[PDB]
Amino acid sequence: KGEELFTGVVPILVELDGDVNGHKFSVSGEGEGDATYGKLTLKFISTTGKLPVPWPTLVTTLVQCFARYPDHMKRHDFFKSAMPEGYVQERTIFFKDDGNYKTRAEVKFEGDTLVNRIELKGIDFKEDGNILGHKLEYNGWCGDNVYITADKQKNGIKANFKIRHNIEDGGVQLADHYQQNTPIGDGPVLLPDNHYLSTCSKLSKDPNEKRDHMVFLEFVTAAGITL
Repeated sequence: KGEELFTGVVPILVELDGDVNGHKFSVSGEGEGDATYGKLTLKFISTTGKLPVPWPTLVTTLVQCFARYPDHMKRHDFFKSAMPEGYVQERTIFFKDDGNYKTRAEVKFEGDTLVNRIELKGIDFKEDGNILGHKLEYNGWCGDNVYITADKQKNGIKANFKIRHNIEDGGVQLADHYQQNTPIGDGPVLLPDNHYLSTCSKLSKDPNEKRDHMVFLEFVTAAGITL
């Protein structure tokens, strides 16, 4: 049972190779996840200089297998059921009146470490916009809930949710997320009934870190199934 792999605290490593408007960047992340509490503590750094995009826009791209599914919902945890072989998480993130991210990630166990290896490609972004212009507040947020649906054709799931990035001088930058997860292995996975993940994140800085970075705390919990 892939859920048995998450009983305690599990170390995490994240790798992101990015390309926004032809400008490349790389982020390395590490930390740990505690699925019993749906808690994630992660630190991310840029290894290629100041990022061309704001950190909050990469939060969702940079491990839903660490969501806490209550006992009455554990039948619907596709993410852990696909472990240790893992799953492929793909997204298209449409930033309103701006460009879009297209991400492909592999979330799997490499030893005793849960690894998230990401390729990201962004196009059609505006220099005088909120993303390339770095006009987004540096702060976490809650929601919108990650609404998950079963995709029996792909033996996986799909998810849809909107992100509302606070704009520094008032306003919000909408980011429409469309998601699809498919297992890497051939083992039987859990296809869930409709439900959602509730997410609240906290972004902060390390006073001793000199590279462009993001200290990240997150709680993710599953809900939406009655009784």
